[PDB]
Amino acid sequence: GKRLFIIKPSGFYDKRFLKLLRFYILLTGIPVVIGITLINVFIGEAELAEIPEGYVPEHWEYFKHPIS
Amino acid sequence: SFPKYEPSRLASLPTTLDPAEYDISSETRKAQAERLAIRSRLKREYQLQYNDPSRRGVVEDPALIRWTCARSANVYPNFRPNTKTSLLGALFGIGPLIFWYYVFKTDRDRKEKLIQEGKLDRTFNISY
Amino acid sequence: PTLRWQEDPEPEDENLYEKNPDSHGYDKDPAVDVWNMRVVFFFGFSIVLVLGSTFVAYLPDYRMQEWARREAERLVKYREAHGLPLMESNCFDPSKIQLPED
Amino acid sequence: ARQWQPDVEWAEQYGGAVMYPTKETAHWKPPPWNDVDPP
Amino acid sequence: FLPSAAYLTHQQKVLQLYKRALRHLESRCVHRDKYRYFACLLRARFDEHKNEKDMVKATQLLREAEKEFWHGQHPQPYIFPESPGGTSYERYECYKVPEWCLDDWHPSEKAMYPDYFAKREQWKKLRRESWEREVKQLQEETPVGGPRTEALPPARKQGDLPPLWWHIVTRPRERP
Amino acid sequence: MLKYIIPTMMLMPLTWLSKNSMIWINTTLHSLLISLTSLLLLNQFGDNSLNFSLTFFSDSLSTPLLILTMWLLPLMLMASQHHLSKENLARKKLFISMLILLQLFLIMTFTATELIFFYIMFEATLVPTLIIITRWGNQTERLNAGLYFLFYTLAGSLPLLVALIYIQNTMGSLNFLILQYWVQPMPNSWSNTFMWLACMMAFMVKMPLYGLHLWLPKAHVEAPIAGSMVLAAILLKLGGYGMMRITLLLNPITDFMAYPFIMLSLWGMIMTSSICLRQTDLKSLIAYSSVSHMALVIVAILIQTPWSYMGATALMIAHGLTSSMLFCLANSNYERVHSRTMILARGLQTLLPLMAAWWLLASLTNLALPPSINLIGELFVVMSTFSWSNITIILMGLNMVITALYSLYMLITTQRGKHTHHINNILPSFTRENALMSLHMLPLLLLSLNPKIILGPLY
Amino acid sequence: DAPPLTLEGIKDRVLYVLKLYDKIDPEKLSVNSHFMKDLGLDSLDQVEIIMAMEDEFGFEIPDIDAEKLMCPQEIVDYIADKKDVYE
Repeated sequence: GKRLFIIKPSGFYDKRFLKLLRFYILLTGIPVVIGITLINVFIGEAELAEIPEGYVPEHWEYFKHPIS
Repeated sequence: SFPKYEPSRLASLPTTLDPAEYDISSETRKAQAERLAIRSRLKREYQLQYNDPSRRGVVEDPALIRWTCARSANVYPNFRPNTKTSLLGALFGIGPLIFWYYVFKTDRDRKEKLIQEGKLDRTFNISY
Repeated sequence: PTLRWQEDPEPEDENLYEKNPDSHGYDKDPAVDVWNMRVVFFFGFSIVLVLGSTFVAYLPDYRMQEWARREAERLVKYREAHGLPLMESNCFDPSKIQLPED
Repeated sequence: ARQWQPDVEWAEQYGGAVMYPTKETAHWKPPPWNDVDPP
Repeated sequence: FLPSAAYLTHQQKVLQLYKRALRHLESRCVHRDKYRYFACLLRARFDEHKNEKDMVKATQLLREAEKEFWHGQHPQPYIFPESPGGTSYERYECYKVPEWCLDDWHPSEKAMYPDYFAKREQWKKLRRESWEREVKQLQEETPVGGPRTEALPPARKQGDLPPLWWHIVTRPRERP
Repeated sequence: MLKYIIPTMMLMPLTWLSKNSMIWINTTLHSLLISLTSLLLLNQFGDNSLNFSLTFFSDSLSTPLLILTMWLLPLMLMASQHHLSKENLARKKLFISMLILLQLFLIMTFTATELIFFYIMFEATLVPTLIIITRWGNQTERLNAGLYFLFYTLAGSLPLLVALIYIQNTMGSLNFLILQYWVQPMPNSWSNTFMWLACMMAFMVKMPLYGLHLWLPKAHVEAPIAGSMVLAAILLKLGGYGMMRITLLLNPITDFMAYPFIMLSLWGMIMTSSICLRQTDLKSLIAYSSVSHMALVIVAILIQTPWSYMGATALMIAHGLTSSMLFCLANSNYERVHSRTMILARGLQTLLPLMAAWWLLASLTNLALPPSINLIGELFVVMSTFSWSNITIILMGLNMVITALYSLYMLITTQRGKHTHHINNILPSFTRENALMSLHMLPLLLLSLNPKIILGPLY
Repeated sequence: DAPPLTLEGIKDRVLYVLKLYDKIDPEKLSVNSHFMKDLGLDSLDQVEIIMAMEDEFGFEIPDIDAEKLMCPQEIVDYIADKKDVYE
């Protein structure tokens, strides 16, 4: 007798859009975070060596991060 | 013991001390009765368009649509350029504009003359 | 004694619910509504937004910023180790100038 | 159907021989639709 | 500006003056005992010239009473926390979700609450069954072309519900 | 850039020979793929611009606006159903192909090497918008709105062509580098003053400034959502883009002759922010908001500081996103209740519990919330104009106060306090509208994390 | 706030604070009795009665209603309507 029916408008569409939003962001949020972490913990960034004598680098091998 | 309560355009005259409410004509009684009749007929039509279980959309208040089309589109007719309208138009449209234009001319001429002399505080004034 | 019209009494307000309770945003086809929701939340977020965030999160040094950092470090080390003041003014050499006379 | 369409009186303005009637252009009757003047 | 009549009454105007002055004297006068003294003084001041047989002298004393009241009112009167201007005044208007809604739910949430939705279905059938003939006949039978009042008649003919009851019965609980 | 021109062409017969109830999915999917491929452009580095031909080339001013165009296409192509979903298949395909052709001329216009080509694709952008707003305007003065749009934008924009032909045959070609690397000062004669007034006044019409701004609000309140959002965002920011490019010539006389336009822009910015505080017709508030912010953009362009140009392009991109989104929420409320007014559709905190977050977040991105891009743009414009004069910052902050006032009044008017309890037709919020809101907001916050993209040439 | 209320409580409390008043008597005081008609107190004191119920239960009732209560049964009914006294 103490409890009564309380009225709240239609939380189902709220919850459905929120669940779909988080799932279809995190479907390739976590694999890309795992990918970038495994890159910069198992491949190296680079070192800062000078240009050797009689040698040319390309337009890559000027950049720190390996995915860059 | 009373300061007579002078009104203003912001301090509204309250419904108690009018004092025109206390000497009453019969035509004012007729007017109040017919005004009650108008509000009663409007509430009757509204409540009959309000409690239909078949009705779905909005109630289509004609006074709101009438006020909106009175306020937006029906300003331009009617209009004639009067001496009052032309005077107030050239006052509110051009006056303050030419005032701020005069003060910007004054400030810029002072500043450029002062830096032509060079006695500003631009010892380092880098992010211009 | 006139009407001036003959068309339908219009409209009927199209409640997009009450025939698909599981419906997404648009009209009452059951399959292609699901395909629209799936394609906008996959090929609009899962491959566009997050991969765009990783792409423009890091890329080559945009408008030559970190190169400018490292080149300025080297040049300030040089110009402090060789006596002359760093950022000498008159960036064009006054040997290579010819003023009009008076 | 909630989209406005031009009514009869919106196309009544596209009538007569001229578009803007004045104090001198009222007698411009519209032309016969057959392009045949009656004898 | 009242639903049933056009003008209040003379007596109704004096009576509203008495309630407003007594309430402002409550707000002016704390400790409640000097309040009770001053309230009985006010009641005596109304009693001293209550039995005057004129009418223009009655409206004379009423008008000067409003003058000598509006002189001596109180700036922030103690209005209750449900009145307009009060402390709450639809505090809980956050939660008055109306009951034309709650039918736009998904059927799984309707499968969570079986009995309340079944009884709402029978109330809605009671609304739809007894709408047209009874209510519209009682509303288009007794009035004149001008209604001239806002009191609407009860249903006393034979049977069913009074006219125009739905959005007066099914209002929220005011403390949800 | 041809790799962006030609799939925009190829996306057009897609819409024709896709079958019934399958044109939608194919066009949305493929335009989003075009958006990823567009985001692959961002290569621009340091010293020069990048040249995608003697015909196409990209400054770093044109890159975020181009990505904005190819990002605002699929958002719009999803945004424009439920008010033409009941119409015919042929008219539906014609509308979608018209939006694709408008995208094509916008890409033509943003990667315009030559100013003659820029003018031709400028009014080529002008062409389909009249057809869109007139055929689907859904009100009775859409004829008046489209006609004022047409004759204002032409009759301002037209002697610009004569000035560009004169520059074409007095200084050789009109590549932006050879218009640059050669540009000589033009002294205080009168013919130079009229050439300046022709070019700058054509773009003054396009922005608009205050004396020419009634061009805009009819073309927004009497137009569908697609024409409204493309019109506001891409056409006004394209006008600003064009003024940014053409102001490299005429260097000395802008100090002599550019005072009254600054004046009309400032005082009309104040008067426009004041007029959008008291109006009804919810759609029109965002229109006059756009007039106020582009008057701020005009002050920023006509003063000639690198801080001013960075703040100008940041304000352009942020306000394009914010005003397009806020148009879309206004259309969502209009699809809920067939009103267009403001004092009618009250309540909506109790009902529709999630829509409050999008209203609040869009109103705060219009409020100049401080990590957002809008405040970055407005802040650098305020810094540059206080460098211009020590006294004009009063008008900037008064614009700031009134802008916060009307934006937050627009929030707490429609969606705060009491449902009118005679509405009883509004349905809970679809997934489509909230998908559109998430496609608007999330790029703006992710640019608020890293705004080194959207700052323009003078980074 | 957690008060419980019922019709019994409001009936007994209204009849209580009408019983405590001076110039009527608890001898002939039913639930169903008018004020002017059979108890015989004046309308001025009837508005003092209404002031007492307002000052007790803690909420104003308007004078558009306070014309026409006149009997404790309708007083109990009206305040039970305003507070919505059911579970």
